[PDB]
Amino acid sequence: HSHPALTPEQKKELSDIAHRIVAPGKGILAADESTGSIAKRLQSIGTENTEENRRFYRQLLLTADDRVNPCIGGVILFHETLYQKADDGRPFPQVIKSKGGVVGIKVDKGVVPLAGTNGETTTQGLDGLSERCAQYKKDGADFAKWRCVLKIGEHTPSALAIMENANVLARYASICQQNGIVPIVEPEILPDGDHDLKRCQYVTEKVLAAVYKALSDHHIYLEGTLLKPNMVTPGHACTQKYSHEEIAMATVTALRRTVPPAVTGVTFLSGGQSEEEASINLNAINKCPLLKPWALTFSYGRALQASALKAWGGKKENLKAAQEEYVKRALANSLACQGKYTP
Amino acid sequence: HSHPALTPEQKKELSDIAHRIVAPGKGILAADESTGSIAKRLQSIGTENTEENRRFYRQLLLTADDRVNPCIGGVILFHETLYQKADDGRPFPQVIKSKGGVVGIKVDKGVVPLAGTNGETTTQGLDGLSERCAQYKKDGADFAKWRCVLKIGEHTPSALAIMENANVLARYASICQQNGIVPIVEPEILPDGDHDLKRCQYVTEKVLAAVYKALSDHHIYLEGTLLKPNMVTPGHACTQKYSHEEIAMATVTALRRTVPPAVTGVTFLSGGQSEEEASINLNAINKCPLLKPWALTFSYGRALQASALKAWGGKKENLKAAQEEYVKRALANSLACQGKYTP
Amino acid sequence: HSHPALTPEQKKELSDIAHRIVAPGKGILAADESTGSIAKRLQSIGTENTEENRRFYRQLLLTADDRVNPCIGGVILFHETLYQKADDGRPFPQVIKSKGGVVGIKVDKGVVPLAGTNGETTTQGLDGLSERCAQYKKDGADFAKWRCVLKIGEHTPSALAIMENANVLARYASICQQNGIVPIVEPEILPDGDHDLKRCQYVTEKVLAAVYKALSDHHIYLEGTLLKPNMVTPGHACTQKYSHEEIAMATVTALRRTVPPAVTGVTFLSGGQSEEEASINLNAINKCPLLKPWALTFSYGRALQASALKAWGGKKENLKAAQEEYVKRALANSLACQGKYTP
Amino acid sequence: HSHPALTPEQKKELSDIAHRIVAPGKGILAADESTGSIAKRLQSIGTENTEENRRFYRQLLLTADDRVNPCIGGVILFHETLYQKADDGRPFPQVIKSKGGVVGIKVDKGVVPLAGTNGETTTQGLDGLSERCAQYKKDGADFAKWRCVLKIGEHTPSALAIMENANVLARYASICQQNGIVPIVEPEILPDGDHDLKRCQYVTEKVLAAVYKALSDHHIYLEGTLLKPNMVTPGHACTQKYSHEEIAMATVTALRRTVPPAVTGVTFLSGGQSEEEASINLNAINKCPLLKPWALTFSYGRALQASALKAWGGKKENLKAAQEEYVKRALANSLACQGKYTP
Repeated sequence: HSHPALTPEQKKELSDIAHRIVAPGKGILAADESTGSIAKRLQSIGTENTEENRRFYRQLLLTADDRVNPCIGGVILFHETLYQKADDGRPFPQVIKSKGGVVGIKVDKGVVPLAGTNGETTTQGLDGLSERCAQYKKDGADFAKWRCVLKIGEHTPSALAIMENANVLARYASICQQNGIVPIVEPEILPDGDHDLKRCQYVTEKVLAAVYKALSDHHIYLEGTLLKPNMVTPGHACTQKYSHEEIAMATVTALRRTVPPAVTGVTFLSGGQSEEEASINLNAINKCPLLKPWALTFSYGRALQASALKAWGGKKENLKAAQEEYVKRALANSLACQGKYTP
Repeated sequence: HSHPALTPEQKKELSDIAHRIVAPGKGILAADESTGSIAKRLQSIGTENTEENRRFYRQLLLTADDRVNPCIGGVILFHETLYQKADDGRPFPQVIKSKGGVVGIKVDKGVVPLAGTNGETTTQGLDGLSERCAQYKKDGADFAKWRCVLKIGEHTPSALAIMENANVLARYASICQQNGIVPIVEPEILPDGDHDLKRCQYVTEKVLAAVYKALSDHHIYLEGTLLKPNMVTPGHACTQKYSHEEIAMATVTALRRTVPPAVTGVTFLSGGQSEEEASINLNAINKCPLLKPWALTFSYGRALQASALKAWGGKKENLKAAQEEYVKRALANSLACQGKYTP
Repeated sequence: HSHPALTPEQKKELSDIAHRIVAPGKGILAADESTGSIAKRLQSIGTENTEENRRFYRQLLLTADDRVNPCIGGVILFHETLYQKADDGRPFPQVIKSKGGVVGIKVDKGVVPLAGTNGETTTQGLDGLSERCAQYKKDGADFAKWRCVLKIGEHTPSALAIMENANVLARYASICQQNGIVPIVEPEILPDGDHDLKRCQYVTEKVLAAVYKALSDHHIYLEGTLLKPNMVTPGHACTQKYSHEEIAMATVTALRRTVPPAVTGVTFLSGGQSEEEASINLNAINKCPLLKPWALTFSYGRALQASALKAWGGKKENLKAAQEEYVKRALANSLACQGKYTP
Repeated sequence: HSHPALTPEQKKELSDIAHRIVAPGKGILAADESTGSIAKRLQSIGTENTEENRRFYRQLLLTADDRVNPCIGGVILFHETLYQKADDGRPFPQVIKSKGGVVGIKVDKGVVPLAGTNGETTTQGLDGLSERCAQYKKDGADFAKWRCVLKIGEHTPSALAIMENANVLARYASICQQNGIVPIVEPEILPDGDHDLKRCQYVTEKVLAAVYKALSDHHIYLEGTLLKPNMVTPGHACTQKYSHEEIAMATVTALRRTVPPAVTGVTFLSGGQSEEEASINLNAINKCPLLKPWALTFSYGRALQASALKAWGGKKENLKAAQEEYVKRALANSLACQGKYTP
């Protein structure tokens, strides 16, 4: 029959955390880059990838001035970032909490190939995820991140890949909720290929419907979850041009057709678009005339950090400049989340 | 890839019809009853079941005065009711349109047993449903009704029954949308047994999630659809008492966890509760503090007609009295749909 | 829990009927053709489509001499053929029984389009199928036929089409078994397009796996069922040539990977191949070195009747010639079923 | 379309390994027990759990004399057992190969609870399973074992648990096949509770159908796989007694209804029955009159080692006695697999 996966106290805690993450005007700073993932970004400058360099970069992202507090409602950290400290000795999770943000952790262990599929992948990281999530909860992490990677090809995504990603996302959500951690479901669809806006919307609707069916099957408390979907955008190789209003219409339409309103908020990911373009698209999404029952916030990795990294240059002299650039971009993204971003 | 089941013109027509059906202050009069279904209702009086008696009863329901016009946005008719005329020779669909309502038709052909299940049933009526729906469209019917029956038992509803009902509802929706008719999805859950409010909510969430996954799988345009679910209520044999606020909270929570906001409106069914109780529960649902992205209207079969039938008594002398009783119940249910019903 | 869809007596009756249909050396004469389906076949000669002409053609198919008795274990009839009589007044089902065959009936009501799919169709005929199957059982029909049509395209068959066809086949099987009629599951895959043998085998495996999963979900007694799949063959537009041994290997491999051994027998359909080619492919399938736990018989519509129709010519003078031609083809197909067809 | 998960060479290698494991007269010695799993077994004697004690026990199991060679076709080892050596310095995998057996490894990382289920669990171990399987392949392990635990309760197994276990087993099979390792699928159903033989058969059929549907969905090469299902037996608390013939008939019927013949062999697990009872049930299964297209061998953990452990007593003096007892039990189980075990 009905066996409660979560007690009312657990549901209340998850709902409170989720609402804190996507409170109005607040979004998510995705600093969840591995040693090899941030290695490419640090190589764009020429600065070597070291523990100290990573620590100082994440301190720069997290120790920004006070005006970034009401704009960032959550920060996703890597495993090593959760255990680093700022210059004054304050741990990074404590730095995030002191600014009013919610500490997040990337719990997925990367994508692995799916046999019999056209390059499709599924995400691993479910081994010992209960103990890992409990430890993260004791270490200050109140929500988790799980990136399930999907792409659009001539025969992709297949039924197997969509069902696999939905199932793994549902299992990760179940484990995180059992451990008191709000799961952020990311059924990311890669904007690779020449697919247009209509096909991206169709694939996003199919993927989100399967994801939420899997969440229902796994008894996931949707009020204690957040969604991190790709913005419904044309492929990078698509020649046809779409305005920001069309992209916003397609994204909001795809969300309204599949995402139940119980989801606390939808935190969009950049997905390879420029900082200004991502902010403008988020603003258009929040300005869409369609009724939006969820908090349409931002969970941006590159759209919040690209110009901050460029300004920093790997040297301590541009610390303040990179702080200022990240702060201004976070303010822009918060305005987009509130729907009044006017560049 | 993405093959459009409906052209943008078809989608616009379906959305317009659906929004007309569940426009604010407007609900659905479920006047659909088979010859044997209305036979029991007319036997509660002692009046024989004839074609003329059925015609006069449906004329009494459909020829109400001007105060019903802003309260009834749709009328579900039986097959024979769609082809009857009023006293002045006006066809019943034309009578409905002249009052600003939307003509509906019951297209399902009843429930049939599912083998290997504990008395569970699936609904038939998909044979030639395209031709039937096209004929109904030419005959004035703009939306269709499909009652899928589910119950709650010690091992019921099973996976087979839920999946079957969701699949048949999705096929019905696909056919109706292809024929220009708005499909009203009714995954009705019988309030039979001693199950409590929590189990009813759990079963409703499972059923609605499966139903909407099936709708997504069948490429159903959810903006051109309406939902007719059971109110989340305790079983008739349940000893524990729940207030109207608790029932409303459970129903709205079950809807928000499964139903996507793209659905134009949720038109509740009476499901064996009294007229006053159904109106009060609808008012409480529309007064629920949770955000409700859909038009929570009424699609009541007996909750709009029980007192009208009792007042009519099968004789022409109480025509005005029964019409007035039905009108007052329609006004009460419209007030509940707008959330300001104060008995 | 476990609710028995069929009592042990019902299971025994279904198993007995199924084993009688696919007894060693015996196959199925698929004489089922609608008024318009056989109209094209009779137009290939120049003979008008009338009730008497159809009756005489089916009498010619059914009243063949004695040596066709151990070669035909079942005859699939149309609805009107089940109620016609031979020249001596014996009903066609009684003529079939007197020859040791098992009377079959086509219960599906044709295919209907699936919206949102690339020309994919699903089969209807579930409305009142219980009453129809019971009436067929009282009229002598011991098994039923249900043709679910699938094709192979660049994006076809889709998940929706495969799941729909499997679900409808499972429902038809459940109804037939409840009515004491052995259901012949036909998830036919059209040999249309340029797809090769490998892709046909892959699609056949996917379709059969989904079909048998649906049968399990619907509690279908597989011992009381027969399978009527397409021979795994390259598309008609495929330029690459495959030998009969390769086709047989692919077909047997596809059957062994998806069909459970509980299925009484696999009765192949012609699927648009010539009479001699169909017989040779069946012989190669039965000569495949792989272990085959089922009775690999034939259920041939045109592969048993093409030469009989050509010899008949629509005139009564070639009655004996068409009898002899159909008999020789049935003997060849029985030898192929036994694995000793040597042209 | 059809993307080959395995090349023909990979398929041939997997088929060869699987056929070697379940060659006629050969079964599987399930010697894989964790440090805590074998701790309980060694505590039944009174011998402390140490690395040396575990090594000597597994050497006693693996260094049996020549009469075990034609009876044991595979040995499943724990992670630490794969890297231990015999007294003469020969590694345990090399000892197994020198006896003609096939080296196996337990790759699952135990079961974890499923939220919202009545104590149901799913199995973990998919993290880095590709690298682990590749390393095992280089270390001599040619097949892998994955124990998915299911139980029978008043509402158990649920749809979520069955689907989860089938999905995880399919992913494990995909990874193992991609790494050249034959996956042994074990959807074990616990014989706990008062459920009878009929309900165990029903649950086994449902579980196996879902498992093989998941295997088809994950493009699993079934010829390169083996099945390790529970014997269909009444629950340990079941008061009704069933003969060995009834248990064998139920098990073979459940296998024939779900398992496709492409599976190389079905290697039964003891599942808490005594050594003699397990051997007799295996013999009855192989003597079942129903046609069995697979090699019905044994994969017994306790049914091959209980008396060996009892005779060993933890001291080196009874090395020969315990070896002889294990050898005689292996001969008995091989005779049962061949169908001529006569106690």
